[PDB]
Amino acid sequence: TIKTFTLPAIPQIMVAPEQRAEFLVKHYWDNVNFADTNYIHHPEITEQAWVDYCDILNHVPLKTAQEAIRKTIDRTNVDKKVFAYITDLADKYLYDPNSPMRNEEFYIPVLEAMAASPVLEEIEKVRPKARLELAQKNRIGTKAINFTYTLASGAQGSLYQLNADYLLLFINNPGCHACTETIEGLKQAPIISQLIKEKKLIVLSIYPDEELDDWRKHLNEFPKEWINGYDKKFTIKEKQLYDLKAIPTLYLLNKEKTVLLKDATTQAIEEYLMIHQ
Repeated sequence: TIKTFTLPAIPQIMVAPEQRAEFLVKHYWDNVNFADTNYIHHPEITEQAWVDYCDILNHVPLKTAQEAIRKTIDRTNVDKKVFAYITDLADKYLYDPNSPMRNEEFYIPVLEAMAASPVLEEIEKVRPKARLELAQKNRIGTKAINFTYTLASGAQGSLYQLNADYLLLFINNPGCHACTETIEGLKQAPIISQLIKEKKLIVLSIYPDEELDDWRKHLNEFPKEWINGYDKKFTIKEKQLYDLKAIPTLYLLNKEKTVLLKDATTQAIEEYLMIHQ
């Protein structure tokens, strides 16, 4: 009964779903030899094993998942080519904006393991250390980075000068079809319209790029009920105040501007507001 990849056997005495989910995460890679040739001769099997691992990490407390992810990457230090392959899979599924499995809280322990890796050369640590620094900015549970926005009239304001129980930050681009889809998704969510009316929610749309003319002609697409601004000196982009690898991107902030949801879907924001209000 010899196979390429084998899962550890969960004992029958472990009845509690919590314990079962925890056992599966902790022992997931126990029957794998990270010094082996399973990255060349069998990448279809190995990548599917990685995909299934990212899925089971959602069923345990975040700290348990982060500890397990770190231990798994540390184990791959036995072979530089395996470390490179597994950390590349972590980027592809947990970092890439096009991945539906993207999760910055699972990618941060991967970046921490890379910055502490004895198999990486100093030049190879430049990109994970830079991604780790940027992932700290507007991290969930931390205060959002303040910035100045400019309105169509030329009037200026700052993020922290806005007063509401909730702030929905929408980083956008003009002409962008995915941006139009997001505007429609926000307009079609009844809780958004209700909390804007109750003055409980402010929607701040921010254009961070330099095509200011294209923004002025597509400004009619944004509802008048939102605060629609641009970055006059392109400070967000120049100083990397916000991670702009995915545009559009949505943030939900609380009263004190603490990040509640980072790079969230319209459905995630809508459900969050429906539950909390």
